[PDB]
Amino acid sequence: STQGLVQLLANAQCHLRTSTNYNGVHTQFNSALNYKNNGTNTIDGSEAWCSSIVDTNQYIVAGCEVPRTFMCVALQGRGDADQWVTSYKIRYSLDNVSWFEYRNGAAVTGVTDRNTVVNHFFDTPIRARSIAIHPLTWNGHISLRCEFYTQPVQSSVTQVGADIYTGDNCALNTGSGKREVVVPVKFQFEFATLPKVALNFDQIDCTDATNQTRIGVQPRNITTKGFDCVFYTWNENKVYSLRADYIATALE
Amino acid sequence: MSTQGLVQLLANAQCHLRTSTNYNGVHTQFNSALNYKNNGTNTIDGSEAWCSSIVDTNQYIVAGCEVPRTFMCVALQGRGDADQWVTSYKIRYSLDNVSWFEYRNGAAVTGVTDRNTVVNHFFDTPIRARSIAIHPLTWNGHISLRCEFYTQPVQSSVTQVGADIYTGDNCALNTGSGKREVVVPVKFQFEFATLPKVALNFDQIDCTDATNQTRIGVQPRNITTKGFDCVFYTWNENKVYSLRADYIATALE
Amino acid sequence: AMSTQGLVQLLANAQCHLRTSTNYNGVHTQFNSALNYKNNGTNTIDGSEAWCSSIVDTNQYIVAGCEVPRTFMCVALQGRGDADQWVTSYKIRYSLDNVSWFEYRNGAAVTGVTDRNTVVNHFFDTPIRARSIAIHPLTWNGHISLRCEFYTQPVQSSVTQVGADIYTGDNCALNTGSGKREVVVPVKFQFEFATLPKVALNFDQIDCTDATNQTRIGVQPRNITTKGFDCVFYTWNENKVYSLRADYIATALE
Ligand SMILES: CC(=O)N[C@H]1[C@H](O[C@@H]2[C@@H](O)[C@H](O)O[C@H](CO)[C@@H]2O)O[C@H](CO)[C@H](O)[C@@H]1O
Ligand SMILES: CC(=O)N[C@H]1[C@H](O[C@@H]2[C@@H](O)[C@H](O)O[C@H](CO)[C@@H]2O)O[C@H](CO)[C@H](O)[C@@H]1O
Ligand SMILES: CC(=O)N[C@H]1[C@H](O[C@@H]2[C@@H](O)[C@H](O)O[C@H](CO)[C@@H]2O)O[C@H](CO)[C@H](O)[C@@H]1O
Ligand SMILES: [Ca+2]
Ligand SMILES: [Ca+2]
Ligand SMILES: [Ca+2]
Repeated sequence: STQGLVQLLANAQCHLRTSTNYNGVHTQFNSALNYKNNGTNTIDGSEAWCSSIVDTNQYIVAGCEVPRTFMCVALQGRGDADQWVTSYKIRYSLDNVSWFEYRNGAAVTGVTDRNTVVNHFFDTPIRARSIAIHPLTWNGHISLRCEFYTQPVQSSVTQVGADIYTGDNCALNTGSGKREVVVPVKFQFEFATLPKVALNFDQIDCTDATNQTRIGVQPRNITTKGFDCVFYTWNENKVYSLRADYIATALE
Repeated sequence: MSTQGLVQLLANAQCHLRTSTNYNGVHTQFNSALNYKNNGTNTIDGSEAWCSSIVDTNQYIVAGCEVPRTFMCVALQGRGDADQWVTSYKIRYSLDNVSWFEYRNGAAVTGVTDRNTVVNHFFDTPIRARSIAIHPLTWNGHISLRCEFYTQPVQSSVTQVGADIYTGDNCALNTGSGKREVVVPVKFQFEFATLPKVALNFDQIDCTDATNQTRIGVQPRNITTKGFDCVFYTWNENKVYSLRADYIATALE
Repeated sequence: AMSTQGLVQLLANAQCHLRTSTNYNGVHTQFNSALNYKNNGTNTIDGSEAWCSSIVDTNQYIVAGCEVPRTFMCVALQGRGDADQWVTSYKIRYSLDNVSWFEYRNGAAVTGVTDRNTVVNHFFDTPIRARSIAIHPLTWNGHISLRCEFYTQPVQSSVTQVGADIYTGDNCALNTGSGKREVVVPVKFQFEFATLPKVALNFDQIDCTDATNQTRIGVQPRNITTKGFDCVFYTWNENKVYSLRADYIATALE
């Protein structure tokens, strides 16, 4: 059901803040879906995050700095004792300034035992940075393991460079046939992966040839460090000058 | 009111928190958020503060963000359940996480004078940083605190560049009269999470004037999260042999 | 320090979330995992100078997760500061998309440490591009206890805004007169950038008259600030320009 989605807590993709922790071995360190610990030693605590205050004001918040599309939240009870959360509300924030509630704060169905996971796919996927589970009803104690499942994210880095220029009365302004003027370009910083480059006109100064305009600009020899900006014309056209801006973007 | 419109980093779980030392497993940074309160009827859940284990002028709590922020303010508060608080501190920060810097060249910032009354420090100039640290310099009783950092809201963009969308040589714009269009569907390499805006501009032009007039255009139509229709066009009596464009599509948040 | 100079120390800079398989107890957790972490040697209650697992088997791990992709150059391993416990070999696993995971060297063991405090660096055969990375201890002395660091290339963060269809209007002022002539259209970005952007501003629609067979048209930003810029459309000489349209791309760094 969750194929192709990111398991946020399993991949350590969020910070976890809780309202309260029962003690130092019942914390959010123990909150991942299917977390299991040493069943022969009591000292490592609970197979769950468990609160210290038992009321309807507790919560665990997962925060991402990069916005995510949340598809599903999975809840699970406590692995080593009969404590589990039977319903909960979801709150979330995209800008980390205003918070909203899923279903206007209505309860979502939780679990009924220690280990059987209950997935909730949100009615509409939720676009958010931070998301919180607020237990509303429970068996025994407020104790849970959980996961959030998000669409995979993509990360880009873009560099813009302005005003790459042929010069006045450039080599395109004499001769005939295919002709080019090459201007090397160095990016401000080196990209981590090979960028794609858009390179488009902002200033055109050219002569038609039997009423035809023929002008072009294209990158060549694109690397992580820069590229060659190739201005060109062809046929009998005489082009005094061309200027272009570029946009270079690398992914992941 | 003073921090209205700003992001409360710790409250929003926007940073990782590393400490120099923790008194024990119930005095950790899990207890550090401003106004954190716990079970006052049970001792086992520990302090209403992060408390260090070593008491000297070398302790700290570091908040780390991967996405750069403009830090407006840091708020300090004492320990909720005992008379322990930090009376002055210094601030260090890093933008690139290689070089670190000291706010006010390491000079002291005024802290708090009681358990619960928050003292906000707005930085003399806002600090652009990824990571930021509070280094207690003086204290009452023990090095124990709750805190918050307040940043401007961040925006996140994702950009895709696509090169060389082309009409073809001697395209349909090279015949006829009036408004004429050649449509080239474009599919982005990946689907955006939200609707992008698209810039789509010329990189090669091969066209004939009409009574000395040049008339050429290119424009996206039907932009979705998956792609768009690249519409090349001319109008009036102009004949256009070919046009080429590159696009830049960016989605926010 | 010299061998990793100029690289980002992830844990030291609090750049990652840390998830462990198990923690011995609440004072043996990943809070104690940073390279060279040292604690109160006079008081036992603050625990170990290491993350120490609760289960001692080949299924333990510590995961470092970053939301922004990094180029991982090196992993440093260190033993426990306060007891004779350390990890003698381990495997490295990682993921870029946080869906599919991969094993470094097809899961072969990487050499760990031989004592409490002497750090052993492993520079990856090829730098690893990833979001999340995990240390899986394979062999150990005494217990599974470690301090560690990951070193990455510095990251750059950009924010980009695209705005479409900035227009002179039909039959604009460039369509009369002689000499250098400009039509200025102020542009406000949808949001204010945190730092000064660079701006690409390029044509998407051209409606102009040649002059003695010459085309002379231009567009350029002026007075770029964090909030916006003036879009300056222009011609010169005897050219008459009915209209010009442009799209912009503005990007701010760090
Ligand atoms: C390669 C090239 O020049 N193609 C252009 C085409 O040019 C042709 C010449 O190749 C041909 O020899 O003579 C023609 C007139 O007799 C014309 O110059 O011109 C096309 C527009 O009609 C188009 O501009 C091609 O770029
Ligand atoms: C709709 C159109 O083609 N507008 C262009 C305008 O074209 C005009 C025609 O509308 C009119 O019928 O006849 C005129 C010549 O008498 C001319 O063709 O021309 C403008 C430039 O002068 C501009 O190019 C408009 O785009
Ligand atoms: C300043 C200018 O308009 N430069 C363009 C140049 O214009 C020259 C004039 O400088 C000169 O005074 O007169 C010439 C005609 O007799 C011509 O207009 O023309 C260049 C192309 O040949 C280019 O367009 C310059 O931008
Ligand atoms: Ca420009
Ligand atoms: Ca191109
Ligand atoms: Ca456009």
